[PDB]
Amino acid sequence: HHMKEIATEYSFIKYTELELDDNGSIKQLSIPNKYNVIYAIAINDELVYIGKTKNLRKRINYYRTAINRKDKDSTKSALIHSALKEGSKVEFYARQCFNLSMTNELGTMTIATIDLEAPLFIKLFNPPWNI
Amino acid sequence: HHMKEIATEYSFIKYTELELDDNGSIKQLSIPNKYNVIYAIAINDELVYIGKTKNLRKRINYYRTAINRKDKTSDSTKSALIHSALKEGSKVEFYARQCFNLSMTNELGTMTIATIDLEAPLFIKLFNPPWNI
Amino acid sequence: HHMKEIATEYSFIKYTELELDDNGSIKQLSIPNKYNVIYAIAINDELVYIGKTKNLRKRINYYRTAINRKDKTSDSTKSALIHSALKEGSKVEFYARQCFNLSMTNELGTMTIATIDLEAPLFIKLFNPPWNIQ
Amino acid sequence: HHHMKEIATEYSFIKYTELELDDNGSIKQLSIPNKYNVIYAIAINDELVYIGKTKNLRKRINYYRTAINRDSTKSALIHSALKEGSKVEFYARQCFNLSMTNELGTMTIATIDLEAPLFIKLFNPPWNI
Repeated sequence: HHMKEIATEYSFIKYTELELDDNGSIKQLSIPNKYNVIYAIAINDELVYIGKTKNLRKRINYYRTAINRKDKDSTKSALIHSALKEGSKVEFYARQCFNLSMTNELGTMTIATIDLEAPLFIKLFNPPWNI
Repeated sequence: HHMKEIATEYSFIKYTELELDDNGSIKQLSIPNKYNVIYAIAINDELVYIGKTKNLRKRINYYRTAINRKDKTSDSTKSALIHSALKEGSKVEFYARQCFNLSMTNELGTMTIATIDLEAPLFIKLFNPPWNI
Repeated sequence: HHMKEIATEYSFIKYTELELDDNGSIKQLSIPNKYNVIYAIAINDELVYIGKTKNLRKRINYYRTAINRKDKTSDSTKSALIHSALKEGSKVEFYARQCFNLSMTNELGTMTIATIDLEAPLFIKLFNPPWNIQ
Repeated sequence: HHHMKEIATEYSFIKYTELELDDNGSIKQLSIPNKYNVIYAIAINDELVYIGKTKNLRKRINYYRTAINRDSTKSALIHSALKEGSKVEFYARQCFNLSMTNELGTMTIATIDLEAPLFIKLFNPPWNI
């Protein structure tokens, strides 16, 4: 699946493209954060993964460092690093989701719509990295 | 407009019966309060009015005291009809249906709705209660 | 956990009562139907069970039938508990709390939730009714 | 004057289409898939000029394309901008419908109805009088 066509149709915005610095480590982000999104990982404009997260910058930090964390499954982190070393384009796209809550005499029940959309998107696109 | 049937199928629960004290005013209640409810007023087991309120105890106290018209600009017509009913020996009951709150949060913040705002107009069109407009 | 207080706090409305006849049969139930609810079983006014159902008249009659037929293939612990309550001469009541549905639609289609699915777990954690196997 | 690109990323407005004139000076027809239940933004030379809401985007844009030919102020403003050689784009933020069904039947809330007023207040676009 070509990313740019999925982006237009399902309202994903390009959030960032990862780049290696002078010494081969992934440059950290210095752009505004996004919360409660479905994210798509694209390699060379091909959709490879559909994810969900409450904090996009935090998630991307995780992908940035996962394979280097001795204290800690970091396969996706490994693949992102490998792809960057070969010179492939790695991008994160984000689709904005929401929180819905109802408060009755039982208290508050909340639903993060990312929880609903992730499975539908994964079934819809069958991304390679989604197993 | 039979209250008993309506109560069952729409989960209205009888909240209180009103009555006059020796001075011709409505007795105070000693009942746990209820909040964010659709309320129904029934007279001799017949539905006469559908309302909504955030605070049922407060609303009922409003009907209790509105007759005295401390606030000349407040609507005292329903209070007047309630006192007339009691004066004529009729039974006056309040029923309450419990509603809730719905919220949604986006990048900006939180929009919240009390469902009484959604249900009230629908109940009024559905029942066409005598005291509603 | 007393059913009187629970019923008012959570708007449980009494739906029906079960009763044995002279030869020990659960009399028939003349009751309108009630769909999509949390139901409560009360024994001597005390909450013993929180259930959920798409169709309450059907669920109750299931209980009645299993007991009258002495059917033990049912996954029948509850039916067996109800019958011994009845036999011990206790009062057996069902209450219902009306629930509803929530739907959301976007380009992915329509997502929907029956609130009974949300409430049952919370009532069980709240009251720990005896008959609810956790 | 808010720059469309800033708004786009911050509030997830995606570029929907750029209007073009045909040789007869008429606005070309839309060729892209439709979108429903959106907040739309009108941008002229990358500047936000208007925030609106619609259940059917192609329908609304078609209205702007044909309105002056039949209050059609915005339509007229869009035509003059295009004739002046200015870039005119529509951006869209995807919204949704929520429904509740109980004993009363079905009550529905369209989020475009919630979000439109907030964006208009937030950005205070020139065309939003």
